[PDB]
Amino acid sequence: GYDRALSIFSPDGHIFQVEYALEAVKRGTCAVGVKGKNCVVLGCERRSTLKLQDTRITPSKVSKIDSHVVLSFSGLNADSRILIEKARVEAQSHRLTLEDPVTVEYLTRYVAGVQQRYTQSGGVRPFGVSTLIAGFDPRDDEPKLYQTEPSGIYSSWSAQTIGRNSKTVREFLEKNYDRKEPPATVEECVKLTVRSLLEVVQTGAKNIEITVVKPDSDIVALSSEEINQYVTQIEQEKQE
Amino acid sequence: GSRRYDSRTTIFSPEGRLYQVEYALESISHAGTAIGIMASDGIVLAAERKVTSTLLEQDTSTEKLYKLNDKIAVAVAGLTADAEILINTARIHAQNYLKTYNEDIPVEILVRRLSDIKQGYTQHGGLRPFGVSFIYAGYDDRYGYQLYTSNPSGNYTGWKAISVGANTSAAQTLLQMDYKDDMKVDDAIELALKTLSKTTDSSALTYDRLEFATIRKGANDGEVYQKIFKPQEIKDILVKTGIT
Amino acid sequence: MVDESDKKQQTIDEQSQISPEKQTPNKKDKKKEEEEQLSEEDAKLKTDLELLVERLKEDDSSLYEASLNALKESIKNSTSSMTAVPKPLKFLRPTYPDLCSIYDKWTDPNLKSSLADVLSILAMTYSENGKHDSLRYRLLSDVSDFEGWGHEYIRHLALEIGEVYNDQVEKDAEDETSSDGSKSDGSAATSGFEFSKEDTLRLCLDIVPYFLKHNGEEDAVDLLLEIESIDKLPQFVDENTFQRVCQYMVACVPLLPPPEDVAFLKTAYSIYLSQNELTDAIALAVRLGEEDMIRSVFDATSDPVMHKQLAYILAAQKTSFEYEGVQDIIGNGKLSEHFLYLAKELNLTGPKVPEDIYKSHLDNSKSVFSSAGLDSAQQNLASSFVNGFLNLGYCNDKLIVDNDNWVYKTKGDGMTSAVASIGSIYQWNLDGLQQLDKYLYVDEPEVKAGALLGIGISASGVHDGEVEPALLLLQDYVTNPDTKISSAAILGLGIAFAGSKNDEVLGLLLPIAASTDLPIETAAMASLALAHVFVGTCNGDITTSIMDNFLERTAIELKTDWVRFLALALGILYMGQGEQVDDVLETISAIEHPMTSAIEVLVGSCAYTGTGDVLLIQDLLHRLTPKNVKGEEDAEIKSEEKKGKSSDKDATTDGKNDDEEEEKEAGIVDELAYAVLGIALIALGEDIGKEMSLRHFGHLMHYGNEHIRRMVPLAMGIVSVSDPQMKVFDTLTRFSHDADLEVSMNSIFAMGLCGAGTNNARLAQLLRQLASYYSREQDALFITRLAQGLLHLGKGTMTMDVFNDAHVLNKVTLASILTTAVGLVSPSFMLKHHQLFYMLNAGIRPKFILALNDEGEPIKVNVRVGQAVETVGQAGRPKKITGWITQSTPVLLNHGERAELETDEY
Amino acid sequence: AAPYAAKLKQT
Amino acid sequence: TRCKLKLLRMERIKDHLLLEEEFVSNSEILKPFEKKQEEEKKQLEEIRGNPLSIGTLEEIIDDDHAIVTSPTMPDYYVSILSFVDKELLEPGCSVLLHHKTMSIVGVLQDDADPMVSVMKMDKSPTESYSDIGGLESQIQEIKESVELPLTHPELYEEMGIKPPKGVILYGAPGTGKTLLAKAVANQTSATFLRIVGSELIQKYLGDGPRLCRQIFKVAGENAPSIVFIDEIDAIGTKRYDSNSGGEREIQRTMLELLNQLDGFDDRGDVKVIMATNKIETLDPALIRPGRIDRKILFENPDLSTKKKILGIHTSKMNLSEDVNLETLVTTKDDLSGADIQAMCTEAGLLALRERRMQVTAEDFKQAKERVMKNKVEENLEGLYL
Ligand SMILES: [Mg+2]
Repeated sequence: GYDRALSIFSPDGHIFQVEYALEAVKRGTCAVGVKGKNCVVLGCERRSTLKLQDTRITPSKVSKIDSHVVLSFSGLNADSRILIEKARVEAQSHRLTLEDPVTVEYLTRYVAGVQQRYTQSGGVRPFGVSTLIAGFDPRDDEPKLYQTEPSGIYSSWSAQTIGRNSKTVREFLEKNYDRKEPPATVEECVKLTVRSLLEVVQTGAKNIEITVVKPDSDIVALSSEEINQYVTQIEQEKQE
Repeated sequence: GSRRYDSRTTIFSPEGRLYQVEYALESISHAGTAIGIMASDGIVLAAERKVTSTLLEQDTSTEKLYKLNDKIAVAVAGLTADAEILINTARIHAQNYLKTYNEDIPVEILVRRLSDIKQGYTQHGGLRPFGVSFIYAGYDDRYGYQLYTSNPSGNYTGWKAISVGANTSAAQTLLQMDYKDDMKVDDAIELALKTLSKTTDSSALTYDRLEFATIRKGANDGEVYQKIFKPQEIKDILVKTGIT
Repeated sequence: MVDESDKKQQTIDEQSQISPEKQTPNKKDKKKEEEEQLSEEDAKLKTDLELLVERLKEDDSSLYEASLNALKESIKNSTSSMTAVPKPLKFLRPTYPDLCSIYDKWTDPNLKSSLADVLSILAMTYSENGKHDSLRYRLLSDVSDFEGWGHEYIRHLALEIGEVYNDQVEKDAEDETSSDGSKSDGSAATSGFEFSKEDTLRLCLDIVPYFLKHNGEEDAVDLLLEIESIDKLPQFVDENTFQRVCQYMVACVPLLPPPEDVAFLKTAYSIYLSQNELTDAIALAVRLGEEDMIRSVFDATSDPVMHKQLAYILAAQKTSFEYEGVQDIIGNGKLSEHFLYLAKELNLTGPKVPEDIYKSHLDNSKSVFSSAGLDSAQQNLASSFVNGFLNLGYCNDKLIVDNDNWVYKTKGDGMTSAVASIGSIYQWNLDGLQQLDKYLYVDEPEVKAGALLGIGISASGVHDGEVEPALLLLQDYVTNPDTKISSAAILGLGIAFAGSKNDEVLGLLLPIAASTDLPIETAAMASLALAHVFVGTCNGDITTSIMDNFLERTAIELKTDWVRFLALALGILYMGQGEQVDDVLETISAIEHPMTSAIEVLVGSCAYTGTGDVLLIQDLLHRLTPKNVKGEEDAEIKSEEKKGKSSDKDATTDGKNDDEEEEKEAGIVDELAYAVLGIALIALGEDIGKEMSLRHFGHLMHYGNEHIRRMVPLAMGIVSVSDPQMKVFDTLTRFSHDADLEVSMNSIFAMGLCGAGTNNARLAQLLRQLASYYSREQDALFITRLAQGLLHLGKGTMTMDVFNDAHVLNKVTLASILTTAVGLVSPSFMLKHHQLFYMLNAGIRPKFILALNDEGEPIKVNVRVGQAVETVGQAGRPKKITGWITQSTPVLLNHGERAELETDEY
Repeated sequence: AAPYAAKLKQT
Repeated sequence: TRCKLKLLRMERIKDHLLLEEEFVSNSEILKPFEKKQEEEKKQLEEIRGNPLSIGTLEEIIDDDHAIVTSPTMPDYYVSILSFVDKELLEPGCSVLLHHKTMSIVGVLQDDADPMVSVMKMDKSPTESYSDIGGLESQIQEIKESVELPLTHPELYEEMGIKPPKGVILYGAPGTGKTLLAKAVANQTSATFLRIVGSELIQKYLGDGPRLCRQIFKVAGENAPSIVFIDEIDAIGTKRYDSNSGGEREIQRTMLELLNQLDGFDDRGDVKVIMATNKIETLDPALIRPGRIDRKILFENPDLSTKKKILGIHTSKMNLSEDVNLETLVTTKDDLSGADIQAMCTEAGLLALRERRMQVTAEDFKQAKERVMKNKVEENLEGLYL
């Protein structure tokens, strides 16, 4: 149909290539962000069911853009490699010219700008990745959560999920989290993200990856034994 | 669905899964088998040749195996025509990096950059994806011996052992079944020869149908020594392993 | 193989690939050859037993076919072994499973029949020692878990089922029945049944009622009784076992004859009483009707909690629902003695709270002054009456009634029916008495009779509130000798106090007016008045009524109609049990007339109830005989002939109904299926059967309380627009009425429009219009169903006005009686202890038509409703408790029961 | 089990 | 189980009783031959010499003559003589004519054709409701369109909304679509007509359009009804090509049914069940809602659905109580309900090769491997890239 054109504006008002991007986000891993008062917890699936895989050199889904800016993603791994690279360069650009450390909010916009640009320029596909960019603003200790979409726009939610079986996760996020009050403690906040991920992973120590990002360049990924500890405690409740 | 659209990379399939990429899989698999086994004491690269004519000189062609630099070698499977652009760029890029920092290229770097051109041709430019898979065999001191594979799509995944091109599934079922976790380098050669004889039409696995190289950390005083074995040393070791 | 070197234990191993066949010459040839070798076989007996366990680890047909070749022949007396009386006896134990294996598991018919006998002896003889008990036990308890035991244990018990079936099949019974050739009762077989049953309550749900029903005796439930009482809490929880009991009893009970039919109910009742749940138990107390039993359960409910809480409320409400009201009076005195509150309990046991809940409901359904009916001629009479029928239950229609114009504008006997129907506006409630009292003093004799009948209809909302007694009004008019006035009034007494027994009711009715002194038809109503009283509980089968039936019948038989009134009345009186109705069946049968035999069939229909075995067949030999007399001819005196023929047709449907109500719910679909094919058969058979059968067919549909309410009522109605008789519309439509604005939405448009159109007699018009309007209820205003309360197949008490009058020719005098239609249906409200009206949530499943619900276990899917809802016949009936949000447990556990909800809310 | 098989066959 | 036994006992005493009654009742001696019957009989033999060659009444002229076409190319201007009322006969009726001289001796036909009998398949639905392991939610969309006006006309009447016309079933085979069709059929107890759409694809001249008209007539006569036009797409969007004589037929049949589905107005008393695989990637020929109303897409079975289906099957099996049910369904991806059905059947087959009469504890974990591998090959889903 109109899938062969981008320039052609379409009376449907909807260019099919754009629709098809969404199909692509769905297929990918589930990646979730839930934020406290002092933390972003990012719980994400990393598949590891692959036989004869040396896990050490296989890239973790989470990639440090900046020293305090992180990215998780759902959608095609190849296409996603371009966003990570543009975004890294721009990170260091920011410091080189403003001196100021990376404004996260600029960065959210910069990234979306690329998925937008390519919607207008024929002969350049719109990317079929949606991302989570999360960070902490210069001179600030309030957590910051953003999602980008392949529609070439951006938005902030109090907590959000993307990728396979996101429908299932969204019910959890409505009932156990609230915009009004995020779980004040870091600890509360991490335990709920583990329970959400369990709904679609259905038991895995390394299939669940938790990276907690705190203010002031504090990045630490939870220990496999500690992750295992969240699971067992939760699993006792399930039969009660 | 019905009307399959795929003229350009930019034009999406209804499915959303670009058919040009799909056709790329077929092509890879067209070519014979290549196999990389990473061992704790070397890497072994062993493959059955594409060519089969005796008139055509199989012996002087190591179509599968080219070295890019002193530490890094690649096994190639797919489209010969397309492939030739990428092997050449990869050598120059490696030497560009050595110019800059006066250190050997890290394995991980060299793959990620090449994968990114492969994406480049779908991201922009009608230009077909250059549908080729390499198995990279390299060494760096960041992670030791490292093995990678690259998808035509333009993404990579590490592996403990992998097979590419034709009959990937059969060779894969055997490797995992008898896998020895530690892996000795002597062992890897034996194990490789067993897998190829079962997937190779000649079940006597003639030498003239074989390409072989071994990259060894088990080379004196703890160093990395790449050695391309000629058809005459393949033949001597064929009689050592006893298939003939 | 069979070799006399395969005896060794050396060859266990070499053989065992193929199948162990070491056993085969070891119990065959050794037994025969030497009797020193029976003692040797005893030492080898230990090995041989373990081989059986190995051949049940892998269950396959090959290793049973192959193992046995002559293990089948040799048992004891085959090999002529009997030596040391102990040895061959112990050698019965290994060869017993052997036979069971080749009978079934490898499929073979011949061996099933032939070895059925052999096998049962072996089990009986050795269970006396109690060492067959021990062979059974090791596979029953599965210490070693395998496929083998699961089919082996079924076999052992299959044979026991065989043994008790010998009692049922032949009078010879016992040993002499050689299908088994092993007695049903001994000193070795009995000790086997019990032991098996305990273990198998745990392992199976369905082998246990198999033994019960084929025995066809209460001997089967006595052994069970003691077992269930051991197994009730420890083996499995009180609630789960309680479920097992309710299944078991309903499967065995329809089959059995009248003296034992009742016995299965006494055993079940007693189990239920013992277990904590008495919700089911109160039900069983209604069915027998023994005063003794209602006292026992009722006290058992009240005694655990010495404060009102859930306990007293539960007791009261269970009794209330049954609007027989017999139970209510029994329950008050226990409650009144404690005196937590006197008044609230009396009200709540009594029917006063049922009046009050409806008042709340009306507001919702919307109070209407709506009337239907047309002016001029015999419709001028109708329109008045019809306002009554349309304003079913308690409703405001005060202002319409307040006009005296409409009432005096009625003519004739129609004036009588007008004042009675004003009572039907105010049905189920005292309030609206005042309008009626006015009529009672003023003008015509006709309206005085009408006033009294209507006061009856209204005062039904009491019988144990004892707030404005019926007796206060109704005494005075008995004394006035005018026949019309007295008749309305002494029938009235019957309706208002209903089923309830009270000193007041007996002493009013002790004088009867039924005599030859008033030839008048309306004197018959004394005996009819009596009939209300007795029903809903065990009958005295009072002799007073028998004496007066006979007197009047013989004396005047010129009027058939007089004596038909008397006959059906005795019939109604009898409902509720059959046992004592058998006894008085003889009294009537001693005197014989063509007239007597109208009575024989009717009272017989009640009498033979307690089995379908006799009842169903009998009322079909009777249906056959008319056809036969006529077909022969083809190839005072008048009054006798007419009665005979009409009663026979009536009795045929009535018997079917008695059967279905008492027996399981599978029997309802089934009787109905006979019934429909049956129409074609009776239409073929005769002209007279064609007309009459229609009239009863709509009554079959309603009394039977049919599941299906879709295709069949509509088939029948369409077909009888053309066919003579329009009294079929009346009877049918009261079935169509029980699910309001559904079956009846159809009814109104089709019948009410066409009836007006094709009009060619106003009398017919009246019949059609009255049924079609009645059937509808304005926006689901109260419905009249057969259900008495927890019974939904309950013996009718004030809805048998349809039974009386469908039978007899239509009349202007009938129109008065027909205003009675009392038996309204309670909403379903969650209650705790504060009586907060309306339900929180409950499940109803409105998709029922299934004939494979017979347990009484709700279809637990439902669709959830939050609004209070009336219980809709067979379209709404299944009821689940839903109140889990605030975390609750049923204290009243629904079984599709009409009953309001009760829960313990945490 | 078996005596109730033959009830189906008759039906 | 037991519930079924209780019913057998009643069904076998109903039949017996009926059969015996029947002799007398039908007659065997009753032999009505009194004045009313005798009249009919005497006359009927006299007037009717046989065979009787049927006609079609084309028109009436009031003078007790009619014009009929006989099967012979010459038509015949006939007298109306005897029996059938003049009024009762309306043009377009098929009629009995007497062979010696053609006269209207009556009607007993009403344009009886064998085609109507073939279509007529009210016969015992194999499904009762909720024998199926399907989900409450899917069946309670079909039920809402079809059942709910017949059972409760009160709500529809009160709202004032019209009763819906038609549904479309489409899935996904192995969602038990035709099972669903016969679940619905049982409940309604409506005259359940069935016709398959390939009988309307023929080279034969104009026969398709003739068949299309028949269907509307049949349903109306035997109303209330459900008309299963099964593989509606056979006529419609689905092909039989036009370089096979199809440049005549297929056009005429498609149009014809289309025109009658709208009609002068929707009938609103003939329910339809339209089967088709899906009309998502096929062209749509089922022409907009209001004549097909609610359209029903059955979900591909998720993990909770197949639990319910699975419970039916495990009942007969012995040694599957130790086997953990929950883990077999989870491990497999979400797939057809047909694939769980396939598994049960394979499972038993496989036990027999091991030599165990019914499944072993081991047999069930093994069963899953053979069925999953076969089915994933048969139907391959897009590989994540
Ligand atoms: Mg099908």
